[PDB]
Parts: sequence; C-alpha cells; structure tokens
Amino acid sequence: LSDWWHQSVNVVGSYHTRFGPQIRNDTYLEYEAFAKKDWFDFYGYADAPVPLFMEIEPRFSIDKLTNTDLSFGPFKEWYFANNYIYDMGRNKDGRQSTWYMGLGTDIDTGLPMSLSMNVYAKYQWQNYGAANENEWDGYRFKIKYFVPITDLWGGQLSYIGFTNFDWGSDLGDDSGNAINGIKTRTNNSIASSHILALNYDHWHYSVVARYWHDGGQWNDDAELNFGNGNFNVRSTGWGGYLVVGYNFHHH
Ligand SMILES: O=c1ccn([C@@H]2O[C@H](CO)[C@@H](O)[C@H]2O)c(=O)[nH]1
Repeated sequence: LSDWWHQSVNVVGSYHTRFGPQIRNDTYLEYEAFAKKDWFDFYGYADAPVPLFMEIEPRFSIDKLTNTDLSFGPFKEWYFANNYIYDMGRNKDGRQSTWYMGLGTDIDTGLPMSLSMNVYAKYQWQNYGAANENEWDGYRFKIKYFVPITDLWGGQLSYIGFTNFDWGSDLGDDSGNAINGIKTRTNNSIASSHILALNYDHWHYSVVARYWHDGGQWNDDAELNFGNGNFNVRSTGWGGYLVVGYNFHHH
C-alpha cells in the first residue's frame, strides 16, 4: 500500500564499479522498495541486465515486538537488523548468498536528518567459489543517513549516505598470493556511498559517488592473470552511478 510500501523501477548506468577483480561499467533495470510500519522497516533492491542481483535490508523493532521502550540516550529504537545479498550468477558456481544479522538502531541527532547504525555477524553460503563459503565469516558495521536539502527545479533535492565497513573475514588469509607477491584477497573492506537525489511526484534522478577500499575484499593492486595477460586489481578508488526511475502510488 502506498501509505507505507514504496516501489520504484529505475534504469541505472554505472562507471568504474569495484566489487569484483576487474573494473566494470554496466547499465541495468532495477526494482526498489522501502517500507516502515511500526514494528518493521525495510529497504531492498533487485538489479537485472540491460541475470539477477538483489540486496535486502529488513529490520525488526526489538522495542515494538518486546513492547518495552528500550529507548536510551540518542538511541530512539533498537532492531534485529539484516543485510542479505544474493547474486544469481551465470553458474550456480559464480553466485553469492550473504547473510548479515545483528543489532541495529536509530540515532536522534537533534539535527534535520536521519541517522542509523547497525553491526552484524555473517554467515557465508555461496561466494563465487571463494575460500570462505559456507561458514560464519566476518562482521559488518553499516552506517546510513538521510538529509533533506531543499527544493530544486520543482522537485525535492536530498542527500543520502551510507557506508559498509567489513572486517574480521578470514578470506585473504585463506586465499593465495598474486603474481604480484601481495595476497590476492582481503580480510576486510569498505564501500562508502554518497547520493544526491532529486524527487518529483513520481520521477526521480540520482547521482551516486561510491568509494571502495579493497572492493569485494579484493586486495588492491593484486597482480592476476585470467588468461589474457597480467593485470592489476583496482579495488580501491571511486566509481559512480546515474539513476533515473519512477515511484508508483495511487493518488
Ligand atoms: O554488496 C554489493 C552491493 C552491490 N553490488 C553491485 O552494485 C549494484 C548496485 O548496487 C548491484 O546490482 C551489484 O552488482 C555488489 O556487487 N555487491
């Protein structure tokens, strides 16, 4: 229902993406959905070519469900938080199923913005045949914030930022070394996103600057050779996205 459940279909063009071994620039369709209903809030998206990648973020209110104002300090509410990533891949081989679960919260900064924090433990299933499949591996700290800027060009300009800090993974330790000498993978990783979004009644535009540090836990500069000659991984650095979409809702 339009009241709480918000949907959108978008077209996305990316440039200098860094989640994998080699840089990528892709375009694709995307389904988005956000929701907030007393005991549960949710965000997620599914991406598909010009096979299927989806990431959901469902959280459940410990307060609401426990029916016990756990409020404290700047912490308005507490949640059983989840960040689950699924990549179907072209082979049941090169696919991924990642489940982050933990404690989350909403901070009240007394400023005209929203700020949330979450820490998760993770269990890995498929991971493109990597060394850390099927086992509990690594942790993640997710910090995201929403800040309404102003009205611009007839629409509402706002800013969105969120970052995913990953550490404690055993990958990298358990992976080989590169032609390069240094290790191929990484025990940790950071993916920070900065978004400038223009929203009209239905259509919306967003520019996204994203910075990676050992993207996809690929140790930056690792020298590999996939059968076309040697090359160097560029997992640390910037990349960006352009997103145009349409949000549905009956008047
Ligand atoms: O953890 C993630 C999150 C996003 N993406 C890529 O970035 C696109 C949009 O975020 C997704 O379709 C996916 O390919 C990843 O590779 N890994």
